Amino acid sequence: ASTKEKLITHVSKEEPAGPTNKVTVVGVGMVGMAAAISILLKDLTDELALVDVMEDKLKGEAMDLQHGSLFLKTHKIVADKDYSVTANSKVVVVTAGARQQEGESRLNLVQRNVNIFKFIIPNIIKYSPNCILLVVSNPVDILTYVAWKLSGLPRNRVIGSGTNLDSARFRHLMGEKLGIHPSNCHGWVIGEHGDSSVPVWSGVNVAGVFLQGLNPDMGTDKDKEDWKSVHKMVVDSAYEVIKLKGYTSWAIGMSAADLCQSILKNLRKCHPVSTLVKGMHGVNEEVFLSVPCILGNSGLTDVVHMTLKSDEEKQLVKSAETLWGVQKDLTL
Amino acid sequence: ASTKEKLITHVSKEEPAGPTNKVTVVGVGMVGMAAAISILLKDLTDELALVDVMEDKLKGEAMDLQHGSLFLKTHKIVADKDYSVTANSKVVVVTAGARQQEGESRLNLVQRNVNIFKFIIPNIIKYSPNCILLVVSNPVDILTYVAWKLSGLPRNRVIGSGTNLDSARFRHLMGEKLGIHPSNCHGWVIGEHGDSSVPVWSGVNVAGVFLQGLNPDMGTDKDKEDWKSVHKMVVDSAYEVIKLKGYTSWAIGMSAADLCQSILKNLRKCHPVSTLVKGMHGVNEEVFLSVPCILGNSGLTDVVHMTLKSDEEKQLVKSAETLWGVQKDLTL
Amino acid sequence: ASTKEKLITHVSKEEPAGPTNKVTVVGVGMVGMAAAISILLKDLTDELALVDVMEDKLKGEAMDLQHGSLFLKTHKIVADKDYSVTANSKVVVVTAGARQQEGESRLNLVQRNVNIFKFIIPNIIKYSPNCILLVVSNPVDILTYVAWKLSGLPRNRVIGSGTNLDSARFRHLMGEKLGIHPSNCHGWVIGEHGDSSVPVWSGVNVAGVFLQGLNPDMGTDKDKEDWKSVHKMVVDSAYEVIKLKGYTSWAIGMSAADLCQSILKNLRKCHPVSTLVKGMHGVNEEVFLSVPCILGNSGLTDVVHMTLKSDEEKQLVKSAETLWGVQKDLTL
Amino acid sequence: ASTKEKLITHVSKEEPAGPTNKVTVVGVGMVGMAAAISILLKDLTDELALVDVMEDKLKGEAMDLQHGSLFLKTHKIVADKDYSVTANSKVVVVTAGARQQEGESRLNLVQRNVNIFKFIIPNIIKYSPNCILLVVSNPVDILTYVAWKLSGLPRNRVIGSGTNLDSARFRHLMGEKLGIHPSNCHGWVIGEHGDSSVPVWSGVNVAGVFLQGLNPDMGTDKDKEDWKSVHKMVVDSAYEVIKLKGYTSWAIGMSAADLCQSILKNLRKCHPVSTLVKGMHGVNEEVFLSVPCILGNSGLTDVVHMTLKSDEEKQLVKSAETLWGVQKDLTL
Ligand SMILES: OC[C@H]1O[C@H](O[C@H]2O[C@H](CO)[C@@H](O)[C@H](O)[C@H]2O)[C@H](O)[C@@H](O)[C@@H]1O
Ligand SMILES: OC[C@H]1O[C@H](O[C@H]2O[C@H](CO)[C@@H](O)[C@H](O)[C@H]2O)[C@H](O)[C@@H](O)[C@@H]1O
Ligand SMILES: OC[C@H]1O[C@H](O[C@H]2O[C@H](CO)[C@@H](O)[C@H](O)[C@H]2O)[C@H](O)[C@@H](O)[C@@H]1O
Ligand SMILES: OC[C@H]1O[C@H](O[C@H]2O[C@H](CO)[C@@H](O)[C@H](O)[C@H]2O)[C@H](O)[C@@H](O)[C@@H]1O
Ligand SMILES: OC[C@H]1O[C@H](O[C@H]2O[C@H](CO)[C@@H](O)[C@H](O)[C@H]2O)[C@H](O)[C@@H](O)[C@@H]1O
Ligand SMILES: OC[C@H]1O[C@H](O[C@H]2O[C@H](CO)[C@@H](O)[C@H](O)[C@H]2O)[C@H](O)[C@@H](O)[C@@H]1O
Ligand SMILES: OC[C@H]1O[C@H](O[C@H]2O[C@H](CO)[C@@H](O)[C@H](O)[C@H]2O)[C@H](O)[C@@H](O)[C@@H]1O
Ligand SMILES: OC[C@H]1O[C@H](O[C@H]2O[C@H](CO)[C@@H](O)[C@H](O)[C@H]2O)[C@H](O)[C@@H](O)[C@@H]1O
Repeated sequence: ASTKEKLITHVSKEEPAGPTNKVTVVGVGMVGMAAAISILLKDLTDELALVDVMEDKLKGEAMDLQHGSLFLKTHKIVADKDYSVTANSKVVVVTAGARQQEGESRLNLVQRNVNIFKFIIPNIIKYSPNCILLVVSNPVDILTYVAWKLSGLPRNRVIGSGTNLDSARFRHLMGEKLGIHPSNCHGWVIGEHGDSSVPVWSGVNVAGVFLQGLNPDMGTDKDKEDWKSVHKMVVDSAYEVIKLKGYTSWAIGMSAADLCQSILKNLRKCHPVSTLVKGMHGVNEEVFLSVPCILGNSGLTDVVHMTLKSDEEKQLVKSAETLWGVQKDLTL
Repeated sequence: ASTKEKLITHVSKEEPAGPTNKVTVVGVGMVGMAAAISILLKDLTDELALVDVMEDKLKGEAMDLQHGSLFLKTHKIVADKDYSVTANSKVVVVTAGARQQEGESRLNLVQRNVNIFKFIIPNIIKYSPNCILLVVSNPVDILTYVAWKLSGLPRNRVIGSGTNLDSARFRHLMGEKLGIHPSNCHGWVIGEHGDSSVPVWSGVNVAGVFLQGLNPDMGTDKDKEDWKSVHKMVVDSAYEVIKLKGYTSWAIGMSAADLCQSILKNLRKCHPVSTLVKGMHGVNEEVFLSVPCILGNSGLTDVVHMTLKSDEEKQLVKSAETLWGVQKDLTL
Repeated sequence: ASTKEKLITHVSKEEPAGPTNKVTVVGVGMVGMAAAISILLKDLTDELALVDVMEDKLKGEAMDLQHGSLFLKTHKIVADKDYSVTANSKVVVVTAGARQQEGESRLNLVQRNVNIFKFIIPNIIKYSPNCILLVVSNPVDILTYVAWKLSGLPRNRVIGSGTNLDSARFRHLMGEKLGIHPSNCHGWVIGEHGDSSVPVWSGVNVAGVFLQGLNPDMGTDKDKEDWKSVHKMVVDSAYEVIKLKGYTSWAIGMSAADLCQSILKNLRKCHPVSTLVKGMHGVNEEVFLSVPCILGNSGLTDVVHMTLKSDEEKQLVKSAETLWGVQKDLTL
Repeated sequence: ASTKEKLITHVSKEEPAGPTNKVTVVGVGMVGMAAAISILLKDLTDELALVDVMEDKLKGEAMDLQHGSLFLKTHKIVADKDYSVTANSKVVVVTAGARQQEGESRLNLVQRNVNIFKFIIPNIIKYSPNCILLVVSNPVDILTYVAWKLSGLPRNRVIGSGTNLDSARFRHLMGEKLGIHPSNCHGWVIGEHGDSSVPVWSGVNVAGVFLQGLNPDMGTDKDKEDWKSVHKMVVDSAYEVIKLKGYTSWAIGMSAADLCQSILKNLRKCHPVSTLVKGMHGVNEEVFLSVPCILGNSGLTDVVHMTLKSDEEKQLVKSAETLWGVQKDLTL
């Protein structure tokens, strides 16, 4: 009899229950790992699954993480090239994508990514049919649409990180300017993720007091404080970070973990995420854009309809036309 | 027309998924509420259900907790006299019991408790057939056995709090004695909860260093440092708190929340809990006593076999015999 | 010779550093203990001190909490009738007060409380001259003013719980109404704590969307959705819980712990707390009312100036006048 | 008047208090960042300071981290090439070091590191004289000694990560073998960090039951289970991870954060860390080796004296001679 057989005795004759809040992260590059590390440290999952085509790198990250088990409240951390390791996941974060190339059209980049998703997505759904897909891959808005198409899942179970982090970045800068914690500064950045995103000036407030009211010119050329530059810094953040260190990851990881917390714990919290906006704000095309949504364990179950100005609804309609412009040329 | 309707639009077609880690607490006395506040403050559940026999108190406690929602990460808190409110619980903490009466025999008291359980246990199982029962009511060892028989549940899903807190109290006292945090002081109190519990001196250590190795007289009459007084302080703990403030609640509440976390998060952690021990250390009847067990989302799946001194086993057998003697005279 | 001596050797030459975030709770009634259990379960302090006038109860509560040390991350929990036990506290939560008496005038009740504070306040300051006083006792607005005068402390270090919980209750009710988490529902209840508090309808929003924008009649007689009943439910909350369970405690405890966290962790977060408002919204006397303030380790360092409707300010002035009327008749 | 001057009013006339639990991380390479990220996610500090000679990389990491402020409870995150930014730190984690070279003697590598520390250490002590230095740089044992010499701080305030992580790795593997959480598997790896470390077989236990007792041959050639290979995997872990992904970081980061938690919160917890062992286990040279110690806010205030076998004390004496062999040739 081994030490284990002499020390521990199995007394259950019932089949093991299986994970309750399993999370899978596709792509263990810096973004994937930042999300994984954030999810582990915040004790959100009872089982973390990792997958990536680069086998050695995947095995090393998983191994590195498993060695810290003593400091975590996660039952197990699994990794493998075969997607069967992701079975029964509640949430699957997709960070994988195509490595851009030399002067390659945007339609070709997107199509390259689509081809990558044609493998990934169907393999994810085979082992976790009741999951919720959280797409982080860029371009996020269109790629979320692709994931939604290829998966066959209802809209509530396919979400894009959208402008979740850009709104957090806005609140942070707003916080540094006012001298108060970002969680007390309210502001929303919606629309298309990137340079075309929309800062909704009418909602910027502290304790329910809107700053636009105190400065009606806020966000325009007539602004004596140039708030427009704050949103400009939000869109140029990733670029600035990359110019300084080559990649961007920590902020995105905390944002993804934040989204997973609301999903896993069924919080029903409002987050600006990418979802189907067809029929909203004059948008009639089948595109995904960021708007405030309610997240829980059933996914994106509710969408907030914002009171937007003609100029704002217009920017959204324009972004939607650009996305659809690429989407209608794709082969799914 | 509604303000809600104009602001929020439900976009899901799927029926809501339901709770993933629901917890029910039976009895809203001091012990039950302490457990409830401990489970909520530690973000262990997405839905807490409370049930008791008094409508107003039950409703008052729920309302008080609900008013604190802003500070919690629990989707909802519900309470009712009807057990249907506890549907789909993963863990059900049972604290309900009969108030003691002077001049009463031990048998009457235990039967009174059984009478209560005959109404309660089947109600729980009807709505949560796949739950894990955590019995905290006293006498915990006999009452856990009763819940096991009445529930019809397999042994791995019926657990008694047993000596979990008494071991924690022992580690706390040991800690105060050596000047270090209780999590670094290791010691186990097993067997029958209370006066007849057994402190396993051979396991008492810090960083793996046997304290009995440094003082072989430890725990005996020859013991010059009188460690026996530490174990006597443990068993007398409830009594002392009771005659100072009137009852005990906080330590038990923290203790139950600790057990729930191991179970809800499938930690497979070792806890000294009450479980069936027939066939161990000489016990030959179906009785529940405390021994180190491994707990997860499948319940109590493994038991650790400690190597005990024939003397230590003798106390366990005497206890078993005392417990069996009472069980045969009960009316289920 | 000692077992301790052979096992552990003290190797420091320096005297121990003392606590860095010590918290004291004055009064161990239901409210005080709820605050104590909330502060400990959320790992906010390295040393918790309890003080009250009854030796046995005080000692019983401390012992109960100490028995749960294994499950906590607080170095020590101490309790005594002598205020020297509260030395070097960063935050002192004051909940002590006079039990009400039927047929009693408002003035007698408040004076009775002042009589209590004249003994308590100087004792606290003698041992913790650099603490931040958090007054929770009712009537909080007048009693915070009294603590300020008696303490001799600068305004930034004397805070009243004010409408912090009532605003949380409002966000909770709003949340239940719209079907989303209270942290996503924004609304502020300011002014005099209780019946005369003011709900600032202009600030009520979700994701920055003015609900008053969608329903301008919100809060008035023309209001078809009767939002006024939500604010009336807030003010009637304590009363309802009181006649159901006998007292309130949990929500207040969570509320105080929330305020302590902002202060202990220097978050500079916005909270609706009671502070000196002379010179704001027309108030001309030294009275404390609730308004949004920024809290950190330096205390209440900044106050937010909400743009209120002349009608809203009128209620604040009426309150100020009612409060001043009572303060001039008090004997400090 | 700006929006800020009209919205927020400073009401404090007292000097700001300053950080209470500030932490500085020297070297923002992967190890530094893994530690920083672990410290932030576990809400341990109210101010995180980062420093590194590589200015761009430093600015990018800090920037990346600051953008996630909304998801953290840390007042501020600062970074700079000038050490004045680290003023008033409670704990300073040193990860910086010399980049090894082609067939360079060990004495020269160490001396190169010493030269790096001759700048760093005195700059750290200039701005934070009352801090606690936590050295992670390899070779950790000797480098901790160097830091201690150059700083002039008492031994309780200069600690080396030592075998903290290797013991965690041991407990993890032990856990995977037995099928239980690592926090329930006790085992200690002491001595010199690396291939010469010592696994203390007599302390390996589960619930106080030692495995050596159940298998007296445990750890020797006569072992029928080859436990010696478990310790072999612990020493070869870093290498295996690096062969798979080029670097090692996550496990080390969680371990450092774990150490900082005990220090910052004055937990008085037992950790196997590197400290002055002169006078212990036959060691008479002035060297640092890992042994179980008690950590709190005064630093390493206590050392546990383990009951070790002649063969074990010997390995320690040998390691100490090797370290001293290098140390006596250094120019500090
Ligand atoms: O497609 C699988 C890979 O996806 C990620 O990496 C890619 O995405 C990175 C960030 O967008 C690019 O820098 C990289 O060039 C792309 O190949 C993931 O990080 C990789 O580990 C996955 O193999
Ligand atoms: O390596 C740890 C566990 O691996 C298995 O589990 C993974 O792979 C399965 C398919 O082979 C999935 O179904 C499961 O969800 C994954 O976690 C193995 O079966 C377990 O026993 C191992 O502990
Ligand atoms: O009032 C809160 C919710 O109550 C229901 O849910 C509880 O009671 C049910 C039995 O009546 C249980 O099945 C359920 O699991 C409990 O949570 C009601 O059905 C929900 O709509 C209410 O929100
Ligand atoms: O039986 C239902 C009640 O059980 C508990 O309360 C009783 O048990 C306590 C512990 O022995 C006694 O002190 C108390 O006097 C008994 O009434 C539970 O605490 C109650 O809330 C339940 O209604
Ligand atoms: O019994 C616990 C500790 O009590 C002392 O500390 C408390 O009481 C002091 C006044 O008597 C305060 O100054 C101190 O801040 C309190 O924590 C005693 O001095 C400590 O040695 C005891 O461990
Ligand atoms: O005055 C010292 C006591 O203050 C609180 O208790 C009293 O105040 C409560 C709230 O008004 C009353 O309900 C109670 O009747 C008063 O005695 C505190 O809760 C007590 O523990 C303190 O001793
Ligand atoms: O000495 C300052 C630098 O220290 C660290 O980097 C060095 O240490 C790494 C791990 O041991 C080596 O891989 C690297 O080659 C050494 O130069 C830190 O990571 C750097 O950012 C600091 O500038
Ligand atoms: O950039 C944020 C803060 O920087 C200052 O603080 C840092 O630099 C000081 C020396 O210049 C240190 O004393 C201080 O501890 C560091 O945090 C600046 O003084 C603050 O106002 C800024 O908020």
